[PDB]
Order: sequence, then C-alpha cells, then structure tokens
Amino acid sequence: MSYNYVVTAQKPTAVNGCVTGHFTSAEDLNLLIAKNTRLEIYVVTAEGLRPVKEVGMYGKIAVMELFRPKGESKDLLFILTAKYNACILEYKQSGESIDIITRAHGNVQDRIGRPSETGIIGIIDPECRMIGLRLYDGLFKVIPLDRDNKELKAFNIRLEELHVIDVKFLYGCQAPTICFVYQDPQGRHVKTYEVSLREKEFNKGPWKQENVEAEASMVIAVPEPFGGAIIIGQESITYHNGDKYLAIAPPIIKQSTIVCHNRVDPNGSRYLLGDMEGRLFMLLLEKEEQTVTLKDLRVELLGETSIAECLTYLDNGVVFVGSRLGDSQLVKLNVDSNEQGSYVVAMETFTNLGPIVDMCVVDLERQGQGQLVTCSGAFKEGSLRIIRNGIKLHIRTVPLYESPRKICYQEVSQCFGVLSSRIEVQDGTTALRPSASTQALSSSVSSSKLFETSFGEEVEVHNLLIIDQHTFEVLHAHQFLQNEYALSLVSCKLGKDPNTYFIVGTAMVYPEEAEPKQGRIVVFQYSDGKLQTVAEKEVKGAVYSMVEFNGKLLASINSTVRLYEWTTEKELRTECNHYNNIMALYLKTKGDFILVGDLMRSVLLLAYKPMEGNFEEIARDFNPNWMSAVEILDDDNFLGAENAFNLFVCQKDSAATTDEERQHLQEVGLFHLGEFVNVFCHGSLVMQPTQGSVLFGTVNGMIGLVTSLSESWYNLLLDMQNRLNKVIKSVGKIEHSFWRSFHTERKTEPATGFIDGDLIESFLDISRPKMQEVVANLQYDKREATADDLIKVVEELTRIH
Amino acid sequence: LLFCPICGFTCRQKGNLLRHINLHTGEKLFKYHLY
Amino acid sequence: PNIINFDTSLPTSHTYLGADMEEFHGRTLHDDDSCQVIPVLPQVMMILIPGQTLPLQLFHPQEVSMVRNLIQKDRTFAVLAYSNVQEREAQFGTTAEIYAYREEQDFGIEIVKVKAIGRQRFKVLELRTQSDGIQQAKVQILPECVLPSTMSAVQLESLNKCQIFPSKPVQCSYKWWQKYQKRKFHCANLTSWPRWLYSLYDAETLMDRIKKQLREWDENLKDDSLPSNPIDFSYRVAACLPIDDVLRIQLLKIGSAIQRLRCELDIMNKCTSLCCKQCQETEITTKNEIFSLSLCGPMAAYVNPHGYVHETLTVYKACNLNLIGRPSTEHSWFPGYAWTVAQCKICASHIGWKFTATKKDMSPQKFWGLTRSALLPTIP
Ligand SMILES: O=C1CC[C@H](N2C(=O)c3ccc(N4CCOCC4)cc3C2=O)C(=O)N1
Ligand SMILES: [Zn+2]
Ligand SMILES: [Zn+2]
Repeated sequence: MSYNYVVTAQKPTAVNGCVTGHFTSAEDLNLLIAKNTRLEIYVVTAEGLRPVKEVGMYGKIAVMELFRPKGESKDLLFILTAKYNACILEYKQSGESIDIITRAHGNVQDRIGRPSETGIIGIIDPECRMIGLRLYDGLFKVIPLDRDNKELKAFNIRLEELHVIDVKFLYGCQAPTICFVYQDPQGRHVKTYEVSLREKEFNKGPWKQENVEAEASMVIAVPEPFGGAIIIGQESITYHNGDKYLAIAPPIIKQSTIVCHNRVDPNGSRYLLGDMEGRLFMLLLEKEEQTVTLKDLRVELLGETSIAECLTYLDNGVVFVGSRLGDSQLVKLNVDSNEQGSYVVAMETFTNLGPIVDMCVVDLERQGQGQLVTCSGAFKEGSLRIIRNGIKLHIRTVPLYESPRKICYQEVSQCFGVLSSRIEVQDGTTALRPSASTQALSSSVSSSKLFETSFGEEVEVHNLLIIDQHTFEVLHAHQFLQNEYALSLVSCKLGKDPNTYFIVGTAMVYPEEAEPKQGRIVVFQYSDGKLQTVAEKEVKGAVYSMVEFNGKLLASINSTVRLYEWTTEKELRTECNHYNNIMALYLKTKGDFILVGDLMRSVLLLAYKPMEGNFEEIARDFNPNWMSAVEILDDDNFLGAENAFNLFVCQKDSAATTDEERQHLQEVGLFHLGEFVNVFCHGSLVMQPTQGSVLFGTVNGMIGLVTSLSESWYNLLLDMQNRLNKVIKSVGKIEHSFWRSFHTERKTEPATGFIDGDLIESFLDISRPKMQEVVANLQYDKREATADDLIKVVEELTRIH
Repeated sequence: LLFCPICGFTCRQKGNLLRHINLHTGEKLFKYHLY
Repeated sequence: PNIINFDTSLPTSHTYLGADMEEFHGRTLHDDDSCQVIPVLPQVMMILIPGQTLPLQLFHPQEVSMVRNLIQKDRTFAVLAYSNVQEREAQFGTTAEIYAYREEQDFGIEIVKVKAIGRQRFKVLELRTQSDGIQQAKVQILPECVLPSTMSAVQLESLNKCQIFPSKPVQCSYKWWQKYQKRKFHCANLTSWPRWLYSLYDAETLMDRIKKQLREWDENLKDDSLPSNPIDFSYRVAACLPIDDVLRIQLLKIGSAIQRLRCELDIMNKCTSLCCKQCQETEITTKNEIFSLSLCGPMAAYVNPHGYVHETLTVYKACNLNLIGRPSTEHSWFPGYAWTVAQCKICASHIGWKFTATKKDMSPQKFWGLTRSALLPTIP
C-alpha cells in the first residue's frame, strides 16, 4: 500500500577486506578490495594502483579468499556473503571485455544453528583441498575443493569446543590440519585437528593441546620451512610448532589490541600488524639453520596509519591500509626512519565517508542546489564531509581529529553547530592529540551551579563547535560539564523571540548509574563571534532528542515527551507532558503530529491538541526489533531502518472503520538495504515522476535516497525489475529477490513497496539486444511499451540524484 | 472450634464465622473445595 | 534478618501436600503459534507465569475425571489470566504441565493432589463450555521473541574476534562491568547512540542489575541459584515480584526478554510499600523486608487442606497484623515452622500468617508469609 524508490547516491566507501594475488593473469599482481557490496580489482604497478574492474555483488561480502588449485594458471576467488551465498569465481578477459566467471556457487546455510559470537570465519587449505567455514558454534563446515563440486556441497563436522575464537589451516602437513584458539571455563587453549574428507571427520591434531594467554585472539599459520603457528594476544606473541615453543611479551603492543595482520614475505619471515589506534608494527621471525627452525621473535613499531580494518603488502615496500573509520591509505615502508622516527609515509588516500552518524542538507551557495554536510569518521579520523553534485559527486573533507556526533546549520549566523567528542586519558585529564575542540579560535567551558579514577582511564569530553560555513574553521568551541554527554542539538527560534538559538540536550552520565537521572537543556546564542549561554534548564533525565514544534520546544526526557514554551523572560516553561513508558529516543515532527520511537522499534504517534493543550496517542505499533533511525515521509507514511540492515515503512490509515485499525500502523514496505542506516534527512542534491526526497547516511559511508512513486510508476518499475532479473547475470549467481528479501535472522520475507533503483538504473548499461529482451509485451502509457520509452523513464529517474 | 476453609481461622459461635468467610474477597468456590 | 540456616530447598518440594507422588518427566511443548485445544480447570484462578509451580487439590468428581484424562495424553491444561475475576474474562493464559500427581481416598471421597508447572504463554482464541462442565479453549501459542545482540548488525569484522570475554572474577565487579561495556559496545561509535544507551537494552547488564537489586532480598543468593537464560531469568523475576494482577498480565503479554527485564527493573525501582487490599492506607510492609526462604524466590504458591491456592510472600517483618490461633505444625508450608492466622488491624481481613521456628537452633526464629491476593503495591 506504499510505493517507494531507493537509489544509491554514493556507493559504500568503507573497506572490510583486502587480498593480494594473481587473479587477472598469472603475471599480474592484483589487489582485491571489498567495500560491503562492491568488489574492486586493481593491478599493482610501480606508480600505485591501476583500477582494472569494479563489480557489484548481491550480498555483503563477509569472506574473500584467493586460491590456486593444482592445474589452474590463475587464482580463483572464493566469496561468501552475509546471507551465506558461497561462490568460486574466475577472471576471464576476452579482448577488452572483462567478466567475472562463476566457476561454482551454492548456499551453505544450515536450517539450525546459533550464529557464532566471533562471526563468520572462512579459510582455505594451503593445498586447496577444501574450504573450512565457522558459521555456527559447535560446527565446522567443510567444502571439498573438488572441481566436480560445482554446487559447493559442504558437510558439517561437530566441534567439541563451542567458543572457538580463531582458526587457521596449517602449512606443511600431509593432511589438511587446522589450528584454532578457543575458550572454556579453564581459560584459552590452542588445539589442533586433522580433517579427513574421506571419513568426513576430525582426527588427533599433530602436536597437542596447549594453553595460551588469557586474551589470545589471533592465529597466524606460518608457511614453510617454519610451519607451526603464531598466537597473538593482548600482551604476548607466542609461536607453537610441535614441541617447539617460543614467547615474547613486548611492551610496545600493550597499549592497544592488534586486530589485523598480513604476511609480508612468501616464506613467512615478516608480518605486518595493526592495532586499534592506527599503529602499524612489523613482526620479524629470526631463523637459524641446524632444517630451518625459528630462533626469536621481534616486534618493531613501523609507524602510524589510519585506523586499519585490514592491511595488505603489495610490493616494493608499499602497503594498502583498508579502514572503516577513515580514509583508506596507500603507504610506503622506508628502510630507514625519518626525523620523527616513522618508517611509514603516505602515498595515496582513498576517500571514506563512513560511518555517517549525522548529516544536514544546506544550500551554501544558494543556487537552489543543496549540499550534504555529514559527520563522518570516528576518533582521530573524524571529520566533516561536504558532498555536492558536480557537472560525479564532489566531496570536500574538513578534518576534526575527534568524533563528530551531531550537526545543524544556522542561516542567520552562517555557521554550523556540531556536537563533538574527544577522548582524554585521566592523567586531571589530558588530550591525546590536537583536535577541533582544542584549537578553536575562541572557547568557553560550561559553568553551571547545577550538579574513582586511574591514570589510564579514558573519558569523553563533549563540545559544541561553531564552524564557519565558508572556511569551515572552528569559530568557537564550548566545552560541557564533566561527565556530561551531549545527545541532541537543534537550531531554531522560539516564541516571539526574534533571535535564533543553538539548543543542546545533555545527560549527566556516571558509570555507577545505569540510566541518567538528571540532564540539561542549554540555549546558547552565537552573536558577534561569541557564544553566550542565554538559558539553562535542569531536567530529571537524559534529553535524548529535541525538535522545534511550532515555535515551542519538544524534548524527550527519559520516557517522557515534554513541550516547553519560550516566555518573554527568555526561559523555558513546561507547557505540557506526556508519558509513553518507552524511552523516546527518536522524536520526529510534522505539523501537529509527533513520531516517538524506541530502540526496540516501539513506534507511537501522538497529536498535539492546541485547544486542550495536551498530546493524544493517535496510533501505536510495537514490534520487538532493533531500530536505528526513523523519518516521516508524509502525514501517513513513516520510514525507518531496523536489524539485518533493512528499511521498513509504516502506514497509519486514519480512515479505518474499527478503532483498532485506526490505532495500528500496518507495515506496508520492507526492503533489505544491506546497509546500517544511521541518519535520515529531508533534502535533495539536485537543482530544484517522484515525490519527496529523503537522503540517508549509513555506517559504510553510503549515502542513499528514498522518494515516493505513484502506483502506475511503481507497477511499471516492479515489472521492469522482474524483466531485468532474468537478463542481468548476477556475480556469484545470487538471485536478486533473495538479496533484497527482508532478512533478520532465520526469518526472511520478500521485499515489498520498494523499487531497487540501482537495478533499474543498470538497465541503461546493457546491450540493445538485452534491452529488447527486457522490453517485450510490456504496457506503457494503454500502449505497447518500447525500448526507448523505458530508456526515457530510467533517464528521468536518474535525475533525482 | 469452627474452621475457615480459606485460612486457619478459628471461632466459637457461628455469626462471626459467616462474617469472616464472606469477608474473604474472592469467588470462594466452596462447591469445588469443601469435602 | 539473620543468616538462613534453613534448607531453602525444603518449601519447593511441597512436603506438606504428602509423600512421594507419580512424577512425570515427559516435557511437552507446542510449536510457535501452533493452534491447540486444551482443557481448563474452573477451580484455578491464579495468574500462572511459565516456570512457576502451581500446586492444587481437587475433590469435585468432574475435575478428578478431567485430571485422570489429562494424565493420559500430554498432562497439559490451561490457566486463564483473568483480567476480571467475574465473568471469566480470560484474554490471555498459560499452559500448565502436570508434573506430580497423587490420589487418596481419605474422608471417604476421591481426592487428587497435583503439582503443575507453567510452560508456555498463549492467546485464547475461543472459550467454550463442554457437556461435562470442563471448559475447552482454543490456544494460539505465543512465541518467545529472541533478538540478537544490539551491536550484532554493527560489528567490525576485525573486532568480532576477541568479542568473547575471558571470564568473570569469582570495585572488582564495577571494573569488570566497565570493561565489559567498553569492549562489547565499542562499535557503538559507528552509530548515533552512546555505549550506556545500548547497555540499557543489554540482556546481561539488565540481568546483572536485577541480581544486584535481588541480593538485598537474599545474602546467600549465589548466582547458580538464579537462571542464566534471559527468558528463564525474566520469568522467574516476574513470578517473584510482589505486584498486582494487572502488572502480572502486562508482564505476561510481553514476548521479548529484554522488554520483560526492563519492565521488571522499572517495577522494582518504583514499588516501595505493600498495603492492605480490604483497606487503602494500612501498610503491612515494605520492599526492604522481602527475603527469600525458598529456591523459587520470596513469593511462591502453596495449597491448603481444602485446595485453595495462596501466593505467599515471605518477609522477615510485618506490621499491623492481628494474630489468631496458636502455632500449629500441621500442614505447615515451611517445614520446622508453626503457623498462625494474621488479619489486617483495621478491617480485620485475612492477610497471611506468622511462622515461628520449632527449634531454638533454627534461624530465622520467626517470620511472616503474606498472601499476594490480600495485598496491593503502594508507590510513594
Ligand atoms: O502454611 C500453611 C498455613 C495455612 C494453610 N492452611 C489453611 O489456609 C487452612 C484452613 C483450614 C484448616 N483446617 C481444616 C480443618 O481442620 C483444621 C483446620 C487448615 C488450614 C491450613 O494448614 C496451610 O495449609 N499451610
Ligand atoms: Zn479465613
Ligand atoms: Zn485492612
């Protein structure tokens, strides 16, 4: 009963996987990068990366491995998607035509099983005898890598260790041995098994079971002639091989967890390691011949990069650093350190807009074309991103070196108000690095009468930053009270006051209290380059959200919705209250309607009654599920994002006979987006068929657009989707309907009420014979639809973003 | 001597027994309970 | 509130009912939303929470025959959650699986003693009377909505490894929970909400807070004595809370363990006093007096010699109670203790009993058991 259209204005930019090998040809050195649903294949050259291809997958790439079974001249690519679609693909080039062949594919889902705590694990035997998957606790799935197994038919082997933390395939074994670190009440142990395909079962591992560090997390399968494995934990790096045992406890790696690694040398003599704070180390394996055996382990701090999700060493000291929290990097490892003792020098930076935690659409140049200003990144990678359509999407970066959380725009003062957070070590606290909040032109610290420790303890300092819209310099930085957490920010006029204010909601958060018991609503005015605290109100809870409601202020305090009026004395006077029994995390408004939402999808819809001066529960829809954002498309339709990365639409249908149906929001649209939407925002990026425009920003840095379609256009485009799915060859042979089906966990239903804009737009990139196949016996305005009419329709659709 | 089927109330005369038993706020399903 | 030398496992056995009874271990469950038809006992009227034990005595021949039939087949009947006791409203109910049965011919009449256990909540689709006087009801088996972790969707693949914490140590708790929050909800920086906000919806954190608030009721409350599953823990807490019937109905309606735990924490933090139902101002006790003398928590259901079911809450102190009778060990619900009738001082209505230890070496020497149906919660 709803008709919506979703397009990707910006493709996902966060990197969640990178591999190196020989995929395009036996001689080329290829780098493969996974950006959620995109796969980018580059050829590594002395001049950097040469993009060879980019492919769209109908899934979230969770596993991506390259292997070369005996008889193959190039590497084959094994990919598993978050919905458990497995595929072995090959790279075929005919003249100038590039196409990723699908050598084999299947779905390795099990109808039963709890998804593992540590997520999906996918490994391949060094001899390419099989693929080992860890998807559910207590089971180990084996896919024999026999060329006859074109359906990727796997079998399970029971694991006696339910809490497996990591697992790898060992080198130099006559049988496909696995070494894995797991946990039990007695601590963490490294254990080895010997997989048998003939018997489809485990066998006693080569060496033995052994006890490891309490925080052992990472397993590295060292190649020949070393063999064995390296276990990396919080404080120690150990090497186990048969009876041989080695250990080191370097103090450099003790201030951050090592999360990613990569083998530098083919013989395993060098490894790259990366911590959670952007430090890049080198691990060196000193070998001595007696047969070659390991002599010692040494760790060196190569330098500092962007906070790395994955690392891969390409060649000639060049390393690609794929990051989720910041721009990906191409850096070079120098032989000798520079003046600051860093061996790492950045060569290239690849843009990454994710995570987008908030954004606002503003017409800075006032040409009638909006620009999207987003709070992207986290920690030292935090920044503002100004995105505008070019004459294809020009992006400007404003580094902040601290996490930006909320953003709003003030036309009168020509500035943005940005809530930001910086981590400070409780030394009495000191900043880790210079950041926007500390280097502001002028600054102030909250001073309100209202309201243990350790050296290594970390605390969050929250600031309101006034940033010029032209130079994007930090004009002002106001620091909030200690332990105060700034949650909401609006800029608006109130009452008869002709001034425009920045209004901030904050909660007093202490580690002792489970939920905040007191909080603040602060009203600042930015005038003549000064930020003055015009008013201050104490409330008994956390002000989770705030909105200007028809000249008044509508705030959400814990589980209450409070409407304040702005009296002549410039103070907030409570006009009315409403109690919902749910924490009003999301608070949207349209006209006199208020949408109140909870983290568990408990949606309700209130209406303000001016004559009665009170709220009334117009409608309600409670359904246990995690919810990340909501928006009001129009008076009736409400759009939200929920678990398993899917959009949903709820409809009120006030013209219902029975009062039960008048108080129910029937879900009228579901669509597996594949992205975790963080923020919704009404606006458009094109100069001002479809109605409305709601941009949304997600965790992977993707920006999408949702608009409303008429029933006729929705039916036509649904028909077009059905036509195309039979014509377009999906990579990995994943069905589009399965990809876009609502997912959750073991509970999937087909998507409805949503037109996949990307699939429609792909109609323009197919050969004319394919277009003719797609357009056949179709009805267009009835009449006999022709290829050119659909080309015109798709071209019109492409202009909304 | 008189017992209350609901609680262990004990009393001598009968009027108080009926008063208390009726005081019990409940459907007092005497049909399904008393021996 | 002396140290409990008492074997808290005693009352849960319902030794007062009689000697050993035919115990059935044949657990029976119906698939989610599976439509079923089940019988009903008109005698029972209590709100049964799944996992809570309901003891009963039946003397009427119709009920005896019905339970005899139930022993064959599944041994599962229904308990209607009467929103309004009159006219048997019964918009929701709970399946009770009979797990103990005994038969006796004392008094010259056939008598059957039963112990059932709540198994599954359900919605009543159709309630119809049979020719034998045993109502048979249509049952839509409500499901247990199990949600994944809040950060399961937003979780960096690199940090997925190391998500398993080492263990809990046998200030230390505060530091461990700070570390747990910091590590579990790190990827909360990828979203628009803080870590503590996600902690407010974390199953483990909510159970820990509930345990912290329960420990005041039992100093010997070893963790193993409380369920570790969020669903079982939530149902146990809901069964042990001294709340009115409307709140019990509300807790039964909720299908998600997270929501049940949040509502339970709200109720615990709000309710303060326990007052007389037949009055409106005579406060019989306060939450601070609630203490657990059983493995089932402070509040549990027992039967009298005439089959009436009382949900008694055990406390170490009561006020405004007029005592009647003499300490009688007969049919005492707490072995080694003698009971006496207790009435409200103002309206002289039955509120509960006072129990006194029969041995001088037994602690606590005295305490009280107040019937839930004879009390109402009072907020300040
Ligand atoms: O803990 C306890 C205390 C109360 C409870 N109870 C009753 O409500 C009750 C009512 C009448 C009773 N009589 C039946 C006839 O001859 C003696 C008096 C006995 C009880 C009794 O034990 C119980 O069974 N166990
Ligand atoms: Zn009585
Ligand atoms: Zn009274």
